[PDB]
Amino acid sequence: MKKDIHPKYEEITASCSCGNVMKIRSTVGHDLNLDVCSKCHPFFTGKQRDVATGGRVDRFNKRFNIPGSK
Amino acid sequence: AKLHDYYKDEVVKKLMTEFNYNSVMQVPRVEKITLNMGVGEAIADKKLLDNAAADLAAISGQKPLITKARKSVAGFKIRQGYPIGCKVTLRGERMWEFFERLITIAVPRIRDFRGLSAKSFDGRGNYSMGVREQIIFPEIDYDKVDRVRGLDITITTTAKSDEEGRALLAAFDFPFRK
RNA sequence: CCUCCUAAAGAGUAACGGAGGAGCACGAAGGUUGGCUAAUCCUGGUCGGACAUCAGGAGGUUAGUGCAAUGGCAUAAGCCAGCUUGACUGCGAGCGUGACGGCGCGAGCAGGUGCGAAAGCAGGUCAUAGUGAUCCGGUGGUUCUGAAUGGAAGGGCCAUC
RNA sequence: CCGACUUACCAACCCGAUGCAAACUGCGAAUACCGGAGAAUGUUAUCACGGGAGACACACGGCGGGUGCUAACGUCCGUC
RNA sequence: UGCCUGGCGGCCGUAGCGCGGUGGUCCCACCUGACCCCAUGCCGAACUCAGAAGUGAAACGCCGUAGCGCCGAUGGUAGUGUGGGGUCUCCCCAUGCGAGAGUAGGGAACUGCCAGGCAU
RNA sequence: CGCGGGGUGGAGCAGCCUGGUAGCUCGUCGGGCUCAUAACCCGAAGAUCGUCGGUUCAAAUCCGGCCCCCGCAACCA
RNA sequence: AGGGCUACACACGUGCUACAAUGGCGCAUACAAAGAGAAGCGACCUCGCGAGAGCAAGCGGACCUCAUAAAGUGCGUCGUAGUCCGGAUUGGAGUCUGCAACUCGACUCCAUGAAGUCGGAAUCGCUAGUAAUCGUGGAUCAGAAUGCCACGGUGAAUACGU
Repeated sequence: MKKDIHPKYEEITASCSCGNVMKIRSTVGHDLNLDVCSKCHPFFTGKQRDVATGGRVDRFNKRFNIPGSK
Repeated sequence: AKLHDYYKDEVVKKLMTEFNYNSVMQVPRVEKITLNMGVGEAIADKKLLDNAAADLAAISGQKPLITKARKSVAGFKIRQGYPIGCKVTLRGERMWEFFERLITIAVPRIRDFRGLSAKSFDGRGNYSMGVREQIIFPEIDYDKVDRVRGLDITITTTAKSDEEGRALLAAFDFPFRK
């Protein structure tokens, strides 16, 4: 026990647990044997439409001509 | 050391009984975790040596023993007695405390690496985890001039064989790579 | 000048016989105390090939050894860290040794020193290589002489170029 | 492109056998060599230091071996 | 006297190695804790310190074992002093010396010292 | 000997006493000129100023020594 | 059908944007011409940082709309510092046109942010509404202009001499 190197080692008390008791581990798939996608969720929202426009409250049944608005 | 308290209190009896062993140091007992880290030589001005020092620094607060190129022969070349890899044979009870994150939920770091298999530890129960990416202590900054990849972690074992090896490393918990 | 053999189991041995090297390096690469053990291949591996590092195993000295070769070694002689400067002066029992010049080796004595609790050790480097007779001149020391006397030169003696 | 179901195909480590060595040894005589104790014989041979040297140009021959063509009334050494 | 551990030995591969089996307060290891001496080119793993329980497992004694290593007869055999011959750097013959390897076979060790436990 | 003097981008030359800046020419590699080629012109590239060390905002330069050359030195019983 | 036409190392011709303090930065503020538009251009409306989004008048063109000219001016502002220029690049989010934006689009936006500090030798255009500069509009066009064509602001130096 040489008393003169090694300055920290333990001071948080090693809290990690799930996501929630300081930092993360999550699921039983906590072996993380792949990279980072950086591109999935929420754009892929669980659904396959990649940003249709601003919300209407009409949303009619069929077809249109945009520059006539009839 | 709570991983090693877990082993004292819970795992030693689990393992003893299930494998039918007759004496406490006949039973499995996890020994002396050690590391390496191999640098791409030290560089002409010993800068990849500095890079050994901060990466060690990441998971041991010490200094390196610092291993030397004893023979130097083929293509990395020269000097045949200059510093190379970064070994720590860690402290005891404290090293087992380190073992509380030191290859348990070391997982948010991991991206895969060539070790940690419940088939390709050696035919002597000795194994080497080359981790790549540093564990994280929680203090300020994350500009370390980083050396991106480091740290073969060579766990040593009261183990001579295949059966004591997978007693450890697998179902002692933490799990091996799935 | 050094190492092997010829060289015939003491050893000296000859040839434009056979085969290699030296003409220093040394302020620690010396001393002492304290500690420590290789080559090599394999099993696994962050990138290096398992063939730069790591752990384990097998191996058991085949490595190391400043510089050829031969002998050597694990008390290491080798590898390392402290303190340290016995790389000591005066001598030297007895000897191997060479025609001689001369070379080598050495317990102890006496002094003064360093390490070591200490017994103990060390008068260089693990050994054999790393050199040059006398003359003359040169600098330094000397309680030696210093031609009538006193001093001086000069010369002697000792240290060294 | 990894790797292996897949050996059909190669030569290393290894294994068994076999041979060789001036500069190879995990082995080793004969003899020669040193010193010691005793017997015998030996006109003390020997051994010290003094006077006087000649000598240092040796060859064939047996025995051992370098060179040579296991040539030379060769050559060089050892032994006799 | 006996059995057993340990220190110090004698002798120093017939003594070693592998292989297989056995033993724990008598002692010995591992062994836990390192506060304090002291110590790690970093590391209480080592060195060092404080020490029970655990445990004979690993180590180490012990016991069995020839696979191995090893020793190893007897005979013959090469070589050789000397002496004699044929001739060639080649042997025979005289008489002395006489190997190395292999064979039969031996072989997992005998032995002094003080201490400690146990048997008595 | 002692003295003096030299030690420049591949190559050959500039800067030198108070110093200030690595210049020039060939050779390079691309451009320009002319309808095209030739040469001509041009841009860029290409250095520790032989070495170490002392100073100022300034050392290529001035100073010692190192390391390296060269001229003279009628010097070594 | 999918790639390719569009690669990229490099050299060359053209246009772009700037290197600033006449300037760049903010607000406020003024006056253009010429055009194009039915399966098109498309206000006002309400959302949206923005592009746009959606609702829908209107237009059939000196009527509506694309469409608010902009530089210039007026005041504040920066103070020569590769910046408060320039903003290419590059990450992420976003709008959009359309079978389909990945090779290979256009556009918004947020963050970050390089070279460029007037440019060898050489070299081109220019005499008057011209040069210089600011912006506008359209044809090709599903979408997709830095270019082409035309439009108008502000508006010059000078040619002594052959």
